[PDB]
Amino acid sequence: MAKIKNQYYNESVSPIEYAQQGFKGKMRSVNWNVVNDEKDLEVWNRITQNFWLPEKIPVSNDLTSWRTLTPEWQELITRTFTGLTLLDTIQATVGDVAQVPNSLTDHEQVIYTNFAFMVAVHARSYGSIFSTLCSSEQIEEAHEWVINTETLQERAKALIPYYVNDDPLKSKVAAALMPGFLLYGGFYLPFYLSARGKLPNTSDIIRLILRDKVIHNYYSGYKYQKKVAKLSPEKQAEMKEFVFKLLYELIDLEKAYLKELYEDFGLADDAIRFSVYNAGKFLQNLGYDSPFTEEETRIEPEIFTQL
Amino acid sequence: MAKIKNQYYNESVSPIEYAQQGFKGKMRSVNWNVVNDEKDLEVWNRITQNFWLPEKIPVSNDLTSWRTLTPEWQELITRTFTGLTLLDTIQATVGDVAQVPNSLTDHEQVIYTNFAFMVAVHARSYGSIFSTLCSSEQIEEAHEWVINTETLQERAKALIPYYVNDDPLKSKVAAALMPGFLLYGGFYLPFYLSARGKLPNTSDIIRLILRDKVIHNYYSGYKYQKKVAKLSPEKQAEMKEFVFKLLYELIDLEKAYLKELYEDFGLADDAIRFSVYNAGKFLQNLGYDSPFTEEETRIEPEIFTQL
Repeated sequence: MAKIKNQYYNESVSPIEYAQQGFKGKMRSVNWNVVNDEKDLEVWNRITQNFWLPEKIPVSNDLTSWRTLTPEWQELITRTFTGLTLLDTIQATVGDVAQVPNSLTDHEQVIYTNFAFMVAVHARSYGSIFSTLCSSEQIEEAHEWVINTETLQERAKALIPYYVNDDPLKSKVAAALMPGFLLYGGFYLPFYLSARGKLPNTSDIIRLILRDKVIHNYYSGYKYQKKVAKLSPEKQAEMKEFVFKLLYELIDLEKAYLKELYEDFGLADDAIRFSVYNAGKFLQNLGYDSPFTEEETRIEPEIFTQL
Repeated sequence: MAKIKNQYYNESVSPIEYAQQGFKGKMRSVNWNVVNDEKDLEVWNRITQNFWLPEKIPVSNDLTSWRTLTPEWQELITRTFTGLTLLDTIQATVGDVAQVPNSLTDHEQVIYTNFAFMVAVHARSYGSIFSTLCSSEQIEEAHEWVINTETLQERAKALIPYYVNDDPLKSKVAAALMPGFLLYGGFYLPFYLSARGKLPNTSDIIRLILRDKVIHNYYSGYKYQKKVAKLSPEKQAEMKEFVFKLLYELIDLEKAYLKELYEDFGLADDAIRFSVYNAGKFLQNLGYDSPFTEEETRIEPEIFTQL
């Protein structure tokens, strides 16, 4: 009989929904005075207060440390970081922006535009490190190595087709696998170096990148769970099967890449365990149980501390 | 005979191009150490150093000023700003993100993710103003008015179909029309109030929004001109015809809306001239000549100063 508060919201659509429906409906503005899910406001406040730029970190203080490393190890660092910059590039320009039309709330739509911009800043910060420490030849040979190393490329090629959003839940899982899983095999190396007193200022940038990417992974898992809980029991079963199948395939690709990257340095076995440990955390973030054994996820305490 | 510097760039594609080509090619990371167009670096540096959040502005200092306004004028401000928040919402979630795959350079792809995030901040800042000054009833009735006012909706509905990117140059023009043209009929009102000593702290937020949106318009015009200059003379003619046809149609829609919004307050005639003045600047930003007369673009010096 009586009008409810904010009835206009039920008689309108967001602009992206207007487009998805084929251009029908009355469009509403975002309402930041009525937040439908308090978690959206909490995350908005945290990610915007955490804004940073790499020019504030004195990476040049690392030059003495960098010059004590052999050319082989300088090459390893440049290659590893350039491979991470590729993942950043995919997230910023494809994966995170593809989540905007997958949103449950108006406020979530713009939180993912923050995510995409901040992982662009992460890619910029790797550039800033190279500008300070590397020679032009080191930089160019790392970019050549990235495009020509098939084990590296295959990890990226496995995930990009899901961002076409044929299925919004599969897209969201494929997006979260970047900051929630593929990050960690590369971050093993700065954690290893930091524990041995090398490149302390570079490590500060690594920790700022980590602070952002952890929230990106958490928020995607939160929205995944809220949507999956509304599906039928058999659709929930199909989604759980897809997640495990995709993750197992990606672990195989990641193991092959980390072996190629690290084997000559003796770091491959430890980095793979570090990666699989974080695959277990990734599943828990989606509301699933981890199947991995204690032995295959063992981490050195000094790496756990750096984390 | 000899390899050129950065040959890898010519043998690879960005991730969005890999997707556009149907999943073929070797993917390259962004290279922030080799910037192909120096203008991209300049704009990246400016927009990131200009980061701001509305919580830093003491809008509560405007309460005394706000309480001297009649309820009719408080309603006008709330309606006008909520209509601007709708435009912000379209830019953040549809228009600016649609420019990422239209880019000429890798660096441009992530500059547009910054644009989308910052116009989300603009929408947030209008919310922040309402939280401080408005009653809950004022806020709700403005959202109801936005969805139910056809002259307001028609301006948005005219532009959204171009963001599907059937034509990247038409998409880019439709994107730039938001910060480059539709902004100004709404910004007439805070400029009018500020010139009369009302709401000085709100005006500071307006000027921060303006500082961002001006760069958004400029950068889109720069990339429009660089691409159009590579087309055949007859394709350049077709594009110029489209721009003028679309702008003239949008001016008609904007005039109808500003008359409905402002006529009872006596502000409509001045606001329309202010709008058409900026339509002339919009054409110049795309490399075209303005056809508008001095009489139809006349601005009060006090408004020109506020600008």
